Amino acid sequence: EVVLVNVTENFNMWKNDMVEQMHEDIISLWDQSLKPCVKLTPLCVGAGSCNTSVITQACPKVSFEPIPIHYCAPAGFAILKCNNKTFNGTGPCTNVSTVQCTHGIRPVVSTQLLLNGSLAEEEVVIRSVNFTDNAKTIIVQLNTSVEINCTGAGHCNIARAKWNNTLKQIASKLREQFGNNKTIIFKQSSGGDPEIVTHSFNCGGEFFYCNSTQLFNSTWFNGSDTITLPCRIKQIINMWQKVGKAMYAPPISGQIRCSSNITGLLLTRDGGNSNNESEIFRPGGGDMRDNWRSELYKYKVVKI
Amino acid sequence: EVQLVESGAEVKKPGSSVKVSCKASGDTFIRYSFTWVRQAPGQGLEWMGRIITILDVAHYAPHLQGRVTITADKSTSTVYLELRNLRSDDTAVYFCAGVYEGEADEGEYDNNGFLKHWGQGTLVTVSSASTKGPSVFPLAPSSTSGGTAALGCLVKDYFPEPVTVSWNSGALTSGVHTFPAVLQSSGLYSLSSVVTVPSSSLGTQTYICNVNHKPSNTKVDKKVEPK
Amino acid sequence: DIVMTQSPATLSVSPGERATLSCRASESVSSDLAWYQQKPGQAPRLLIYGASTRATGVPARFSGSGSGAEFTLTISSLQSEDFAVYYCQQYNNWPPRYTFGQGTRLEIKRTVAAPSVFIFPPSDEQLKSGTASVVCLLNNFYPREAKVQWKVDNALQSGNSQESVTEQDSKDSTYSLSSTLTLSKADYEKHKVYACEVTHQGLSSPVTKSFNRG
Amino acid sequence: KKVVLGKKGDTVELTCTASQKKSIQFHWKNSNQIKILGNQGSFLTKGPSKLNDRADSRRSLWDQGNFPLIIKNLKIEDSDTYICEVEDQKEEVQLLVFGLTANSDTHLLQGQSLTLTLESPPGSSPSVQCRSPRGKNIQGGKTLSVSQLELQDSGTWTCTVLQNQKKVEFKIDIVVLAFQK
Ligand SMILES: *[C@@H]1O[C@H](CO)[C@@H](O)[C@H](O)[C@H]1NC(C)=O
Ligand SMILES: *[C@@H]1O[C@H](CO)[C@@H](O)[C@H](O)[C@H]1NC(C)=O
Ligand SMILES: *[C@@H]1O[C@H](CO)[C@@H](O)[C@H](O)[C@H]1NC(C)=O
Ligand SMILES: *[C@@H]1O[C@H](CO)[C@@H](O)[C@H](O)[C@H]1NC(C)=O
Ligand SMILES: *[C@@H]1O[C@H](CO)[C@@H](O)[C@H](O)[C@H]1NC(C)=O
Ligand SMILES: *[C@@H]1O[C@H](CO)[C@@H](O)[C@H](O)[C@H]1NC(C)=O
Ligand SMILES: *[C@@H]1O[C@H](CO)[C@@H](O)[C@H](O)[C@H]1NC(C)=O
Ligand SMILES: *[C@@H]1O[C@H](CO)[C@@H](O)[C@H](O)[C@H]1NC(C)=O
Ligand SMILES: *[C@@H]1O[C@H](CO)[C@@H](O)[C@H](O)[C@H]1NC(C)=O
Ligand SMILES: *[C@@H]1O[C@H](CO)[C@@H](O)[C@H](O)[C@H]1NC(C)=O
Ligand SMILES: *[C@@H]1O[C@H](CO)[C@@H](O)[C@H](O)[C@H]1NC(C)=O
Ligand SMILES: *[C@@H]1O[C@H](CO)[C@@H](O)[C@H](O)[C@H]1NC(C)=O
Ligand SMILES: *[C@@H]1O[C@H](CO)[C@@H](O)[C@H](O)[C@H]1NC(C)=O
Repeated sequence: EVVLVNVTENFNMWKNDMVEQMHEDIISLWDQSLKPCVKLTPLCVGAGSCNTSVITQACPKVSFEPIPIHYCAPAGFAILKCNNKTFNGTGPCTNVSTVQCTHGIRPVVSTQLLLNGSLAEEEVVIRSVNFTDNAKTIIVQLNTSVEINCTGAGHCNIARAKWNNTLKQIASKLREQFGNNKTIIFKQSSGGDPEIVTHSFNCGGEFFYCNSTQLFNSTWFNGSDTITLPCRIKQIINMWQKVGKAMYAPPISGQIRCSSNITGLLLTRDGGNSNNESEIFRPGGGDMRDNWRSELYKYKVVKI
Repeated sequence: EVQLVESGAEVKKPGSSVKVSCKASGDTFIRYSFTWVRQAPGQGLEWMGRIITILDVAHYAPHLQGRVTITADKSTSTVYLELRNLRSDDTAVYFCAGVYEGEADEGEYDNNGFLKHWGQGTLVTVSSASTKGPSVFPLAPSSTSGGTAALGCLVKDYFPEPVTVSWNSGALTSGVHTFPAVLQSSGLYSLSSVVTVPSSSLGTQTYICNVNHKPSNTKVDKKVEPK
Repeated sequence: DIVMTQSPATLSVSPGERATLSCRASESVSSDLAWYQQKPGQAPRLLIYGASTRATGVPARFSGSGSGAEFTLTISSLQSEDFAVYYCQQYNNWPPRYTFGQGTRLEIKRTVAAPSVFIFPPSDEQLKSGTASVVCLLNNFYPREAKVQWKVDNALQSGNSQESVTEQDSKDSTYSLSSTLTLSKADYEKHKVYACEVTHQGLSSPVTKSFNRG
Repeated sequence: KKVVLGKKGDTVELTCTASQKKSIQFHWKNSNQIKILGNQGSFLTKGPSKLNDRADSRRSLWDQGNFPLIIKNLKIEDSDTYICEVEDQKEEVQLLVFGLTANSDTHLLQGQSLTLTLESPPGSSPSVQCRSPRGKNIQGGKTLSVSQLELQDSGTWTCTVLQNQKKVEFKIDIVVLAFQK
C-alpha cells in the first residue's frame, strides 16, 4: 500500500507469528474439509500405558482444491512488507512498505517440491536459518516455474530440459553459499517416512506419493524428452498436522489429473566431517511451516 | 491366499464369557482384514464385527456393541473373538472370515467388506445344562409292511451337541437317515437314526447302532432286534 | 439399519435348468453387494462381490447383476453341486454395519413321492426308566411339506411332540421326517390306541398308522 | 558425558528429553556430524549414516517431549558418541557395543577347554568376569579361557562386562556331556 521513506526494519522469517497463525488455519481447514474414514493419534501421557485415540467417521470423497488466502492485519497490529526483490528473509530491510493484506497465498500441502507459489523476481534465492547446520532445511525459490503433470494412473511428468536448467541454477546458488570450488551433488532422500521420502501432495482429493530419485541424481561443476516419475496413491497416510495416521477411501474417479507449477524446493545438505570438496543435497520437507515460510518470508506483523 | 483354522467347540453357562481363536496361515497377515460371522442353528448368517488388522482397529454390529471384542496377534497371525455376558441365544456356530485388502504395508487399502476366506467354524453352546451322555433305545421293526422293514435307535437326553451315529460299525450306510437333533423342553437334545432294510433280512442279519458322544466320552452300541 | 430381504424363501428347480434368486435392500447399497453359497455343515463360500464380479474358482454359470437396492443371482444351468442355501450381503455403510439377507434355499424339484409311514411304540427299557417316546417315521417323500398329527384314543394331541427333517437326499432327492410324541409312563398307561396321521400331496387320503398299547 | 553399553545384536534406546511436553524439532547426529535421524514436523527423517536401516524413534512419545534414538541389531562399529540437538541444546551420549562368544557352538566333553572372546570397539578397555552354573569364576580382558570343564559346568554361564563404571550382562549356554564309565 504505502512505502515508508528512510525506514529500516529487521525481519526474521524463521521467527514469524504469521507462519504459526497460517499453520493453525490450514490444520483447521483440513479437519473441516477432508475427513478420514479412520483417524489414529497416540496418547502416552500415562505411566507405561499407551492409549491410541481412534476416531471412525463418515468419509465422503471430496475434490480438494486450494483457494488463495489473504492475511490482513490482526486487531491492534500492522503488516510490514520488505520490498527488496532479493531479500534473504533474515536481517535489515531498507525498503519497507505497510500493506493492508498479504498477497493471495494458496495453502498447498506438499513435501520436497513447493507448488503453485510465488517466484523470485530476479535470480534464484536460497534461504536457511543456519546454512552451516546440516540439519536445517534449505528453502529454494525459483525464478522460473517448472510444470509437473500428475495422473491417478500412477505417474508425474516433468520436462527434462527445463528441470536440468533448474538444477544448474540451484547448484550455482549453492556454490555461491558453500564454496566456489565445491562440486554440487543431488541425491535421493536418505530415508524416513514415505511422505518425506517421496514428493507427496494431494490431487483431486487423493494422496500421491511420487518417487523423486530421477529429479535428484546429478553432479554439478565437477536422456529422454520427459522425466516420468512413478507414483502411488495411498489410502493409509501419516498425518502432517500432528503425530498420527489416517485412512481414506479408495478413489472413485478413473480420471485424476492435475498440473502444478514447481516454484520452489525444500532441501537438506548432507554435511558431516568431510575434507571432500563436494556438497550433497537431498529433497526434504515435512514441516508445513516451511511451506508457509516460503510465501510469508517478506512480511511481518508489528503492534501499532 | 490364507487358510483359517479355528479353535475347538465351547460349552458355556449363560453369563460366562468365551474367547475363540482363528489362526491365519499362508499369506501376509497384515494385508488382510478379518471378520466374525455367526449362525444360530436353523438360522442365517449374522455379521458381528471386523478388524482392520494393520491398524488394530475393530468395528462391531450395534446389537453387540459393548460386549464383543475382536483382536489380532500379529506375532502369531491369530485373530480373536471375545463375547461377554453370554446368553442362551448366543448359541451358534462362529465363523472367522477374511479378505485381502491390498499392499497394506505400503498404505494401499481397499477396505473390502466381502469375505473370501472362511474358517471351519466353532460351535459355541450356551446353556444351563450340564454335560451328559445319551440314553439309547431301540426302535424295533414290526410286522413295517412290504418287502422293506424300518428300524432304528432313539438317542435321547444328551448335552451338548454333537452326537455321531453309525450302523454295524460303518458297514451299513445305504438307507440310513440320522435326523438332526431337536432341543427338548428339558434343555437336553434328542435324535433318531433309522434305516430301511429288506424284511427277509430280519432274523438273519444283526443290526447294531453305534452312538458316540465325545463331550461326555460316551460310546454306546445298541442291538436292534425284531421284538 | 440396512435390511436385506431375499426371495423366494425356497426355490425348487429341476436339474439342468435356470435359477434366479432375488436380493432387495431397504435403501441403496450401490454395488457393495456379495453372494454366498452354503451347504449343510460347511462354511459359506463367496460367489460374487461388487454385485457382478465372480470370485476365483467360481464357474461362469454363476452371474450377478443389479445395483442400488435390487440384485439378482442367476445360475444358468443347475448342477448337482449347486443345490444349497444362498445369502446376499450388503457392505456399503461406514461406519460398517454390514448385514445379510435371510437366505434362499435352492432345492431339487422332482416328481411327487408319497411317504412310507412307520410307527414305533416305546421300548420296554425306556418304559422302565419312567417315560414313553412314540416315534412316527415318514420315509422318502417329496415335496418337503407334510402334516403329521397325533391322536391318542381319537383325541387330537398338541404341544407334546417334536418334528425333525433330513436334508434332501443326494441320491433320490427325497426328504424324511420324524415326529416324536413324548409322555410320562403314567400318562402313557392311561390310554390305549396311539396313532399318527399323515397328510401329504402324494397321498389321496390321510395315512394312519397305529398300535394298541400292550 | 553419559555412557551407555549395548550388546551386539540387541536393541538400545538412547534418550533425549526436552524441557516441555510438546513435540518440537530434534535431530540426532554422530561425533562426525553425520545425521542419524530427526523429525520434520510430525514425520521422521533418516540421514545418510551406516545406522540408517536399523535406526528408529518412538513417535508416540514426541508429544511428551521425548525423542529417543533406538538402534536395533547393534554392531560393534555402532560405538560412537551421539548428540541430540533439541531446543538449541545438546545432549551427548557415548555408546559402547560389546559381543561375547564361546569358542564352539558344539557340545563339549568333560576335561575340554572353553574360551570366551569379547568383541569390543577401539578405544575401550573393559573388564570381564564370567561365572558357570557350578560357581566357577574366570576373569580377564579380551579373552577368558577355562582349562578344563567339569560336568557341573554344563548350563548357562553369566558374564559381566565392566566399562566406564557401567556393566552389561551376557548369558551363554554351554553343553558339557555326561558319560558312563
Ligand atoms: C530521507 O532520506 C533522504 C535521502 O537520503 C533525505 O533527503 C532526507 O533528509 C531523509 N529524511 C526523510 C525521512 O525524509
Ligand atoms: C483409554 O481411554 C479409555 C476411555 O477414555 C479409558 O477408560 C482408559 O482408562 C484408557 N486406558 C487404556 C489404555 O485403556
Ligand atoms: C536485498 O536483500 C539482499 C539479501 O538479504 C541483500 O544482500 C541486499 O543488500 C538487499 N538490497 C539492498 C538494496 O539493500
Ligand atoms: C541476509 O541479508 C542481510 C541483508 O539484508 C545480511 O545482513 C545478512 O547477513 C544475510 N544473511 C545471510 C546468511 O546471508
Ligand atoms: C523501494 O521499493 C519500491 C517498490 O515497492 C520501489 O518502487 C523503489 O524503487 C524502492 N525505493 C527506492 C527509491 O530505493
Ligand atoms: C533466474 O535466475 C538465474 C540466476 O540464479 C539467472 O541466471 C536467470 O537468468 C534468471 N531467469 C530469469 C527468467 O530471469
Ligand atoms: C549454526 O550451525 C552450526 C553447525 O551445527 C552450529 O555450530 C552453530 O552454533 C549454529 N549457529 C547458531 C547461531 O546457532
Ligand atoms: C503438462 O500439462 C500442460 C497442460 O496442462 C502442458 O502444457 C505441458 O506441456 C505438460 N508438461 C509436461 C508433460 O511436462
Ligand atoms: C542438462 O541436461 C541435458 C539433458 O537434457 C544434458 O545434455 C546436459 O548434460 C545438462 N547440461 C549441463 C550439464 O549444463
Ligand atoms: C525410486 O526409484 C529408484 C530407482 O528405481 C529406487 O532405487 C528407489 O528405491 C525408489 N524409491 C522409493 C521411495 O521407492
Ligand atoms: C543416476 O543418474 C545417472 C545419470 O545421471 C544414471 O545413469 C543412474 O542410473 C542413476 N541412478 C539411480 C540410482 O537412479
Ligand atoms: C496448482 O494449480 C493448478 C491450477 O490452478 C491446480 O489445478 C492444481 O491442482 C494445483 N496443484 C496443487 C498441488 O494444489
Ligand atoms: C504454470 O506457469 C506457466 C507459465 O507461467 C503458465 O503458462 C501455466 O498456466 C501455469 N500452470 C499452472 C498449473 O499454474
